[PDB]
Amino acid sequence: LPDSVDWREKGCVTEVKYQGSCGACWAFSAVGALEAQLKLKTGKLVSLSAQNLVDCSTEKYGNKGCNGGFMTTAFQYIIDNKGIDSDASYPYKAMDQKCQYDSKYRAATCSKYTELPYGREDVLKEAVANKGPVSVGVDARHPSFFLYRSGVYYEPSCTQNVNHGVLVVGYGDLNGKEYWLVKNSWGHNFGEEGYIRMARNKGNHCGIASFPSYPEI
Ligand SMILES: *C(=N)c1nc(-c2ccc(OCCCN3CCN(C)CC3)c(C(F)(F)F)c2)cc2c1ncn2C
Repeated sequence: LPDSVDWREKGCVTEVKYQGSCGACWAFSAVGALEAQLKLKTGKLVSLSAQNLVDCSTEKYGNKGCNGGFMTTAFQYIIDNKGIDSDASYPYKAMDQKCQYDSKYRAATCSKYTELPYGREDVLKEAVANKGPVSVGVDARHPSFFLYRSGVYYEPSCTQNVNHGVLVVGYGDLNGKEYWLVKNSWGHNFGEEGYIRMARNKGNHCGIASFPSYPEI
């Protein structure tokens, strides 16, 4: 395995999104992972519709729109639905709405997803290096996460109980402090211009390897 990876250098990561007051983190995390696989498959980097998940990957998928949901069940929706719309055709509104999916605006498909074994940061590393960005849950229920500005994040009261969906788009180290490079959906002013570097190989810190998954086109 490489010591460091950044999928942004590979042209596989779209712009940071702003979820606002709608708890659609899980939606953005899911489309983020599929965006990278879309680029790898087709040559096109295209922001996919988070809103489509919020409106359509709903009760049947155990999801609750702006009050939270699961990346894995979002992927199954895209599989079952035979498509997800582009973000251009179905833009983000930060609210729960009626499903407005239309196949005429399909930007991606999904054929399968893979759920990584619980707490294994080495298995996560291998997936990030070799497959693509990986959707992850983390514990973001601490003020230090909201206050994060720069560097490698480490919260000693962090648990392995995850409650916020994000996207691991790389890993590396800062002067020997190992990190996961995380794309969040709290807009381009959060942390390092949309990103947070989270402690890696620190005993599954904030549950970052608790529930990892990735899709395939
Ligand atoms: C995002 N803005 C947001 N996210 C959540 C939320 C709650 C719980 C979550 O994970 C549940 C544990 C993992 N499960 C995966 C599927 N398995 C079958 C069962 C276990 C997540 C997740 F998936 F990690 F991202 C997110 C709640 C939110 C929320 N905004 C507002 N609320 C209440």
